[PDB]
Amino acid sequence: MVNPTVFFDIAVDGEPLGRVSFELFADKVPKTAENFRALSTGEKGFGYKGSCFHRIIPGFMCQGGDFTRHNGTGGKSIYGEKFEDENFILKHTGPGILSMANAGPNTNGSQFFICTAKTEWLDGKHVVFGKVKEGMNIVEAMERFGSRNGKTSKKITIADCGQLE
Ligand SMILES: NC(=O)c1ccc(N)c(N)c1
Repeated sequence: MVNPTVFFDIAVDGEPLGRVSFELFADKVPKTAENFRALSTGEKGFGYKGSCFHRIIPGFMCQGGDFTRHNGTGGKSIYGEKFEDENFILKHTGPGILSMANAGPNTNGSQFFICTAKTEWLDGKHVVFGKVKEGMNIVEAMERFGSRNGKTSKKITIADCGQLE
């Protein structure tokens, strides 16, 4: 019934920062929401714990989820290396939207991004599947460690993650 909620405990060069929680829209995009949920608990034997936000651009997005190559070239889903664009019902409306990164049509894996601005040009190209629930302040603090080209000035990690309730 109820959309699941997941959390990320963020650290900055190993130092705890705070918690970000997300609502996952399992009601509209169940296959995409289930992938992010399972990667957040680690219940398939792999996932987001210990991974980093490798590309942060202030006024745009924070991108993470590459737990196999640590730099934007890797990751895998719970369904195999890649899976299809499930639907484009939800749009990139503003800060806090959670959406899938990709390298072309039907190439979703584990990488994702949190919007820090409206990114409407991505509508119909990236699958939106959730939003920040609590901790947008923590996202804003992360965002300050980014740069124009995306390289971070300190290492931004998911020290822990899982499901709430
Ligand atoms: N830019 C890339 O090479 C890339 C982005 C998203 C993905 N999910 C994968 N697998 C690769």
